[PDB]
Amino acid sequence: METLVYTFLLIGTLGVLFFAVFFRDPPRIA
Amino acid sequence: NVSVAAYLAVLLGTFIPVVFLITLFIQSEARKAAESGQ
Amino acid sequence: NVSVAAYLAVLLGTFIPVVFLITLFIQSEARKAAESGQ
Amino acid sequence: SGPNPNKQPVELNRTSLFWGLLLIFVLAVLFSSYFFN
Amino acid sequence: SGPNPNKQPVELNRTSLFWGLLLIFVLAVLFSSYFFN
Amino acid sequence: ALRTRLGELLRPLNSEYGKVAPGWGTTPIMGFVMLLFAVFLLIILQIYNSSLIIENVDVDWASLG
Amino acid sequence: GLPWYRVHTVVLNDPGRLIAVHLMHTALVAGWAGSMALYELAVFDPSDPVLNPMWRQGMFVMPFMARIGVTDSWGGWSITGESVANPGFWSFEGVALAHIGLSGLLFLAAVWHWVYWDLELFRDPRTGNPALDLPKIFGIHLLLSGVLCFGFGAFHVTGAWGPGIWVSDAYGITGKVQPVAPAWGPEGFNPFNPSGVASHHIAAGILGFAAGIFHIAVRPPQRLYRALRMGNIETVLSSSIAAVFWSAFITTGTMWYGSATTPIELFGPTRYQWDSGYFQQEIERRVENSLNEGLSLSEAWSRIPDKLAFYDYVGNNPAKGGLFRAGPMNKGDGIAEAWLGHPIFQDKEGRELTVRRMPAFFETFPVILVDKDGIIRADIPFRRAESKYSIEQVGVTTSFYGGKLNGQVFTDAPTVKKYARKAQLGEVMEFDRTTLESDGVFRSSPRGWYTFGHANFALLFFLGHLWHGSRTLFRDVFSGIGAEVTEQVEFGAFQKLGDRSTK
Amino acid sequence: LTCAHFLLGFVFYIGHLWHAGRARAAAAGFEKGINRENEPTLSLRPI
Amino acid sequence: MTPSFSAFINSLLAGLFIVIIPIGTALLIVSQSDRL
Amino acid sequence: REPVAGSLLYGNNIITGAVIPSSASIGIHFYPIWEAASLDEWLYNGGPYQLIVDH
Amino acid sequence: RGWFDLMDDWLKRDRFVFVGWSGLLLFPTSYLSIGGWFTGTTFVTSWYTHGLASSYLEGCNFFTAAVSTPANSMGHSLLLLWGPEAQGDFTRWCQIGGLWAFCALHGSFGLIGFCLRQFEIARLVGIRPYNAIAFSGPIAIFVSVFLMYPLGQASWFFAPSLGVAAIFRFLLFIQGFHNFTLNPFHMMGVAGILGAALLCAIHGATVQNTIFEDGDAANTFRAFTPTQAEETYSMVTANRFWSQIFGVAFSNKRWLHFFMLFVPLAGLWTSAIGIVGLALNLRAYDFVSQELRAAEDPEFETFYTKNILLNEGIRSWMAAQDQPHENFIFPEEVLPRGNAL
Amino acid sequence: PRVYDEEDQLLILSDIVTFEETDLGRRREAIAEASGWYTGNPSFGRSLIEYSEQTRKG
Amino acid sequence: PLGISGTFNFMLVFQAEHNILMHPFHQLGVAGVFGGSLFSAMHGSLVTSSLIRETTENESANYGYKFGQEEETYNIVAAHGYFGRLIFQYASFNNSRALHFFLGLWPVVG
Ligand code: CLA
Ligand code: CLA
Ligand code: CLA
Ligand SMILES: C=Cc1c(C)c2cc3nc(c4c5[nH]c(cc6nc(cc1[nH]2)C(C)=C6CC)c(C)c5C(=O)[C@@H]4C(=O)OC)[C@@H](CCC(=O)OC/C=C(\C)CCC[C@H](C)CCC[C@H](C)CCCC(C)C)[C@@H]3C
Ligand SMILES: CCCCCCCCCCCCCCCC(=O)OC[C@H](COP(=O)(O)OC[C@@H](O)CO)OC(=O)CCCCCCCCCCCCCCC
Ligand SMILES: CC1=CCCC(C)(C)[C@H]1/C=C/C(C)=C/C=C/C(C)=C/C=C/C=C(C)/C=C/C=C(C)/C=C/C1=C(C)CCCC1(C)C
Ligand SMILES: CC1=CCCC(C)(C)[C@H]1/C=C/C(C)=C/C=C/C(C)=C/C=C/C=C(C)/C=C/C=C(C)/C=C/C1=C(C)CCCC1(C)C
Ligand SMILES: [Fe+2]
Repeated sequence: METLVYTFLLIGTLGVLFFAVFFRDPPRIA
Repeated sequence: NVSVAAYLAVLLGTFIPVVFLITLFIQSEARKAAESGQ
Repeated sequence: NVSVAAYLAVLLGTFIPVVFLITLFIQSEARKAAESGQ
Repeated sequence: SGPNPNKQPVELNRTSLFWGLLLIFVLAVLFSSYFFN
Repeated sequence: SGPNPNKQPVELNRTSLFWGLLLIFVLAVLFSSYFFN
Repeated sequence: ALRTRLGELLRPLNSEYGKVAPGWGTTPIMGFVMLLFAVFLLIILQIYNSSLIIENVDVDWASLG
Repeated sequence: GLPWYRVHTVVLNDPGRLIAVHLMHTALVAGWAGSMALYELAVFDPSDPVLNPMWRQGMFVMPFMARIGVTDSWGGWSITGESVANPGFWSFEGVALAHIGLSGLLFLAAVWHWVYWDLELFRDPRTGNPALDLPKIFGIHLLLSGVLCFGFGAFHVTGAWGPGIWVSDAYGITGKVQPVAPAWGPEGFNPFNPSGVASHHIAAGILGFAAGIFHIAVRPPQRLYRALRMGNIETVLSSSIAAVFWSAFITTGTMWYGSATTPIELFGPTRYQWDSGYFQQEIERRVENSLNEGLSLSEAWSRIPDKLAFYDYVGNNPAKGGLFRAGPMNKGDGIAEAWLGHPIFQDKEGRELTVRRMPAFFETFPVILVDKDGIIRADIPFRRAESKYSIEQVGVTTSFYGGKLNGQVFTDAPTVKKYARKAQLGEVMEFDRTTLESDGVFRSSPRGWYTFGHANFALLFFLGHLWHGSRTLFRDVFSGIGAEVTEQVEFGAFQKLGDRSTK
Repeated sequence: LTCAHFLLGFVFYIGHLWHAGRARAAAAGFEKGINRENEPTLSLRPI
Repeated sequence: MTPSFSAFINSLLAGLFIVIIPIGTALLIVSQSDRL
Repeated sequence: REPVAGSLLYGNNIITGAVIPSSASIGIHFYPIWEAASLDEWLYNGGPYQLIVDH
Repeated sequence: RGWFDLMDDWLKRDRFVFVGWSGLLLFPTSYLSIGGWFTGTTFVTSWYTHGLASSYLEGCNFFTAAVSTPANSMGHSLLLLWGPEAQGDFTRWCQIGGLWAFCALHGSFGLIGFCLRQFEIARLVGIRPYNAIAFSGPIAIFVSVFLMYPLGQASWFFAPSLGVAAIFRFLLFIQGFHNFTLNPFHMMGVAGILGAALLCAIHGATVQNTIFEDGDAANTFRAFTPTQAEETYSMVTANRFWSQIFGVAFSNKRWLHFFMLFVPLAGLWTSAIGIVGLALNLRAYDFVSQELRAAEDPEFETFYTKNILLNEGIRSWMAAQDQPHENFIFPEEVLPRGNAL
Repeated sequence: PRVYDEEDQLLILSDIVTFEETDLGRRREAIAEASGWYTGNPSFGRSLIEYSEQTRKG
Repeated sequence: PLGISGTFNFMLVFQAEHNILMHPFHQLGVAGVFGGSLFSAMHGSLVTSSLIRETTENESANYGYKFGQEEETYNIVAAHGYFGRLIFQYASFNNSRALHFFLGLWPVVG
């Protein structure tokens, strides 16, 4: 059952990376 | 075999800071949207 | 007497709606404070 | 893309927050005995 | 009582949110094996 | 600012904010007491460290009885 | 707006809400104390005080309750094992309920102080802005702390108007809460003298009372007021954090090395008692004394108490646990039921053989049997290795004196090597592992857990002392440096560094 | 022989990368830095 | 009285008269001499 | 013929989990999927390690 | 002015080497620690404490010479030269390892003095004191490894000896007896150190490769002058490059430099927490589930179990000579081996 | 038995160091404006209070 | 091995077979990574210490820097003076480009 938790944590980290890359705050010149 | 407390600790120590950060970010974005034109 | 799954069910089904409601209320109060004079 | 005209703010009252917290805690109290069986 | 002059707004950036989520998930991945032992 | 019985009772204790003594005040006395405290700390540290034996003082569990 | 890591700085300049948040933290701490005591009471088993003590059951706050008087319980039992008819209110349950009620009252007070923050007491009479006269507040609170210290030392500890403190013998066999008279000589300064605690608290309380009188009456020098930034609360925070981690290091050292304030019957043995064979030497001395009085070996080993033999067991060593080996020591090596007795190994010739004790350093230690001279006679091979000194080959036979197995002799190799493996851990004990589903890896005593937690806390608070001291000593430059810094930073053209008047 | 010439092959791959990159930059004309008058990334639209 | 405490007192005296007093005296003399 | 487990489903956590290197019988021979008799044989000899390393 | 003011003026004078008030603690303590280390590695032996030769006089080189820790017979003694162990005898004090205690104590006070020096120079210059907070990392490393770990152990003997090969021994000894690689705090420390090296290299390359063409010379080091009101490299170009190459990029220079500060400091503090945990043998040595699985299944093997066997071999084959005070005598039959398994 | 320090000690200097803009910076700004580097997300790189104050008055 | 414990096993077996700790090139690599950490911390401390005040006390100092700004966010002269007073005056990287070149060079060479 702990394998499910490990896989869930890894997939969550990968999704966090995906959202950080493709949904970041867009830089602009101020 | 594996303790109940171990799963409880992992899941809660993951979720509680995560929901705290999400709540703080949503509050900040709400302030930004309210102050700006909408 | 049930395993870790029952404790996880109780704790998560309590906390997740609670943190959702708290986040929504904090967002609403943030909008109210931002729109009002502060 | 562009500015979406359908965006609307979402508000939750303090009364609504307390109603929700009370409902969630009461449901947890009711169903905890059955989940623990 | 009355209006408190020390009230200050609190802001969290999207960068800060992602940094926090990454830190929490990475710490969970690291310490899950030890908590499960 | 609310006025209360306990607030006016304790008000003189929180009245002389920023009031200071003239130059260097009682600093030599403070330094001397700090030196004595440092000597005392060295004595007690060397006592348990066993680097210092005074008399009839046995830093050991067997001294309990 | 404020970042997430500066939010509580809103109560930096508001004394009322600072008092409110401090009241909230005290309420949380008291509530944790009460809840932890209640949980420990729900877990604790007072059935076997000698072979299943509090430190074998993972009790953390119960030893601190028992240190200064609270030993009875409303369930009709005591830590010492002596049944009590009228326990009194101040049992463990009573203390826990009192702490919980105090937590609730402090929460209500925190709510009131947060709501009613604007009081004339918190505002300076000379200037309408709120302020705190930190030297006078320090004097008042120092006088309060001195009064409390003197009262604890003179009344509670000495038993004049108190229960006393926990005092045990040199080997933790007969210990209980008793009054102690102060020791004003040099003998009051070794850590292993309970009288030193009473004398210390009395004298330090008197000195603190005098110091509080002084710090109330006398205003600080202008030099110290400007140097230490005494008008700023953050320098008080930094100095308090410094003293706090100093005290944390001292308490960590006293817990790990042992003291009269860390009894063996409440926190378990120290690692240095196993390193020096503190209990083994006493057991051998008692056996030798009994043998000198004409008693036989079986009688001599039967006079050894079970508690003293249980102290000479490496499973009770605080330096045998693990960082993520959670739970009580009973969860680790089972619950101890009875002492099996001292084993003695003899080869075919008849030479006395002793199994070398496992050092706390080794996770796995080889099983070695040596004679009185010191030569290796028998050993258990590693896993599946060729041997010339195997127990099955040397014909080692073990005989138990004292305990359950008194008078029993074993001859076959498997039971002899099993008993040798159990004896390499110290005194051989019988454990049951079914009530808690024990795994078999040693846990840590509450002494070791306290030492670990408070050592890490002391290091992190040294970091906090550095950060907050830097913050209060550099408040003018917190937002950043200006345009005047580039001139004073230029090499040369300034006789004194950071002095505009010079050159 | 093997260690020496493997090390030489690696360091000369490094040298090839360095000299090829600099040859490309010098032929294009920005091996001395960014012009700061017509910056290439300032003409590109963001994202 | 023990040799250990005599050594401790002599160590305090040596730290005062060999480290603290000479360095402090030299620092004071040089600071007073060079007012710049 | 004594395999070493490194997968989560075979009793490993994150710390102890690994992609085991190729079999010593393979050596440094090129071992793609099509050079193994069966997919089970390819998995048994540490072929995925070579695939991951090369790619 | 008063005597204190004149001394403060003299200590604050702009000389080639700044002295300051913190210098009165830093210079003597650091000088004595360094000189004692040189004296120990040059003349002082370890024959009566470790049964080892560690000095140039005995024939050691730079790698094998060390100031070895005191004998295990001494507890956590301060080992004062006038203390009861040495009783004023310099030769016996050096033979029992008292020079290690000398170096360690005067070096800890030298680190404190250097931290105070950073604070004082930051105050006098007029800048924020983010130094002496970065140095808190090395201070915590030294305190946890050279002070807290031996204090938690039996004696000063198990502290690291001040030498190259001695430090390597300490690494292997800790790995064998604690499985410190498996410790998550050590993992966070390794991540912090490697990430700090990565940040240093990547930031240097990024700045060097995004400079503005501020000079006509091919060598671009001359194009910068310290009295510049303009940035010497393009932050926008660097942000675009790393955002389209890696997917994310820094946009704030202040956040970038604070991050480059934060990563090694956090790594060092986490490793210090791990070493403090090791000080009481409270180690993440083993996984209970894996041990139970291997006990009931001889065909179950993972790299963790191989690491456990390697640590057992390290302990068994180094105990006899690494801890000569224990008088360990292990027959060849009980020494673990791969064939013996 | 038979003077006040009058120093705030809670004061940040809080003086903004203004930087002037030259013709080169103006040309870079115009080139960036032509490419849309100033439109899109206006709240990027600005704190909540700074963005609030700039939105309150123009 | 492509893992954590496998990596530790690789390190231990490599140290056993080859004694990498006594190899001068692994010593150079250790010097490289330690120097990289030290130099990253030092550069971050010096830049953060000399940040020019462009912000108020109620907000983060990072907002004092604006993305795309043409001015320098920190005083190089102040950091250089602090570094040249922490050690002797000669040891200091007055040139920012040379300092960043050294920052790139040291861990890469290690
Ligand atoms: C009426 C007040 C009161 C009383 C009688 C008790 C009584 C008790 N508490 Mg509770 N507690 C209280 C208030 C009280 N508490 C409050 C307000 C809090 C919230 C902060 C707590 C939080 C708390 C916790 C978290 C725990 C207890 C515990 C305990 C028990 C052990 C006490 C002990 O060992 O302290 C030891 C205390 C010390 C060693 C501190 C000494 C003071 C230091 C040295 C002062 C240093 C600075 C000083 C100012 C310098 C003086 C200078 C000098 C010159 C004078 C005991 C039954 C423990 C227990 O058994 O659990 C229930 C426990 O774990 N209490
Ligand atoms: C000074 C603090 C302190 C100390 C020394 C102890 C000591 C003890 N407690 Mg108590 N406890 C404390 C605070 C403390 N407690 C607090 C604050 C709580 C409330 C949550 C509890 C609640 C509690 C319970 C409910 C129980 C104990 C038990 C115990 C015992 C064994 C604990 C153990 O094995 O640790 C195991 C510790 C770990 C496995 C991990 C410790 C944390 C490490 C260092 C890592 C944490 C940081 C890391 C980054 C987290 C990652 C998060 C990630 C998922 C995002 C021991 C006597 C047990 C016992 O036997 O009592 C009867 C028990 O059942 N404690
Ligand atoms: C008596 C102790 C004490 C007190 C009153 C303060 C008070 C303060 N600190 Mg200091 N600090 C302390 C100890 C203390 N600190 C220690 C020990 C450290 C070392 C780790 C620090 C390191 C530190 C830094 C680096 C900074 C502060 C800052 C601050 C201010 C705001 C804190 C804030 O909003 O956090 C908000 C915190 C959160 C929103 C969540 C934090 C949760 C943490 C990470 C883990 C959870 C802890 C857990 C719930 C309870 C811990 C148990 C306890 C026994 C420790 C405030 C003036 C900040 C400031 O304003 O200065 C400019 C700042 O930058 N402090
Ligand atoms: C092994 C690696 C390592 C070494 C050798 C090292 C060394 C140094 N770094 C310093 C600074 C710093 N270190 C920093 C960050 C870091 N430094 C790191 C790792 C290291 N730092 C890491 C990982 C970081 C990231 C957080 C910063 C931010 C600074 C500084 O500000 C400062 C500096 O200016 O550097 C540019 C200097 C401190 C001078 C001092 O204390 O006063 C004099 C020296 C004293 C008091 C030490 C003597 C006593 C020592 C502790 C014991 C004796 C040791 C013997 C003499 C030698 C033994 C040799 C064997 C062990 C082989 C010194 C050159
Ligand atoms: C082809 C691309 C291939 C790689 C794609 C993924 C790489 C990019 C990852 C982005 C997320 C990381 C940053 C999050 C947080 C985030 O959104 O950062 C955003 C941040 C930019 O922030 P700003 O400079 O705008 O912040 C200004 C400040 O005022 C804000 O406080 O970027 C960085 O700081 C540098 C990132 C360092 C790189 C960190 C890498 C971490 C890798 C962790 C991997 C874990 C793997 C686990 C596997 C089980
Ligand atoms: C309100 C009130 C008014 C009147 C009526 C009333 C009902 C009688 C009364 C109520 C009174 C009551 C009910 C009062 C009771 C109040 C209570 C239950 C307070 C609980 C406190 C728990 C704490 C502080 C735990 C903290 C854990 C920490 C810090 C982290 C720990 C750890 C974790 C897991 C994370 C990692 C770190 C470590 C250390 C490992
Ligand atoms: C060739 C080579 C290659 C690579 C580059 C390279 C490294 C630069 C170079 C090396 C060159 C070399 C070889 C450089 C080496 C240079 C050397 C050997 C310098 C030795 C200095 C000795 C000192 C400072 C001892 C002072 C004694 C003191 C303070 C006494 C202390 C005392 C103690 C014992 C304790 C009691 C009290 C007192 C009395 C205080
Ligand atoms: Fe830079």
